[PDB]
Amino acid sequence: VVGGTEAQRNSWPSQISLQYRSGSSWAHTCGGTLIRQNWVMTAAHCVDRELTFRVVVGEHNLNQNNGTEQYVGVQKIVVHPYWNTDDVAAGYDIALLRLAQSVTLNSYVQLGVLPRAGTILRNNSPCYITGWGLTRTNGQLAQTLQQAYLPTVDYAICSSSSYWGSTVKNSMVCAGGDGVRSGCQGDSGGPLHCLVNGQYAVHGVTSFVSRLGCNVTRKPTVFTRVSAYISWINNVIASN
Ligand SMILES: [Ca+2]
Repeated sequence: VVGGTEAQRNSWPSQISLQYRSGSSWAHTCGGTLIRQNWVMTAAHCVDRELTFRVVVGEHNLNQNNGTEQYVGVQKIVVHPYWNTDDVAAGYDIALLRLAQSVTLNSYVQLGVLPRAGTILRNNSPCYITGWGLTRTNGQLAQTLQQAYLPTVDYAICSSSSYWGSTVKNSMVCAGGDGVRSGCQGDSGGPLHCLVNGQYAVHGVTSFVSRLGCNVTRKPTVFTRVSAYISWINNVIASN
């Protein structure tokens, strides 16, 4: 997250760290949202590689013991059937991870609230992106969970020539684009928490940013619109 602030330890309990094994250690590569005690929602591009992944819930500082972490392996990876690794702009950047075991819920580990199917946020709706992603374009991962205030940019505006044009689809949510704050590598798969009727709900799954950089003016961070996949999500959980 570029231009963010350190999130309070108990602010976003549904946020998880998706890590892959590298040698005798683990490396954070993406974020995700715990949606069931044994299911995590993340971006499909986060699990394209043939890597061994693990999920960490109750995480805050990637480099120090917080005394709240739970580590669990990934049992099954269900990527959306229409996902195409070489066409992120086409959409369908979403995947569900069935965990090897069900995590314990507490102050630091909670299921993320998902919006009702079809829900679209009004322009400039209040949202926060969270994650351990790079703190600067081509920079390095944050040690502590970061959050950045990223108001939404409606589709009409986001799909205009000055912004993302045809690159953005109706199945996506745009947020930010102020040139200072944004998601960045390592935030992918993580949540976009938006305030609706007094309650924060995970409306987006971090998908992509401009190849020009992370925090680029009029190039808001783009997320898979969660409300467009409610049926898909339920279908997967019900049959897996
Ligand atoms: Ca830790």
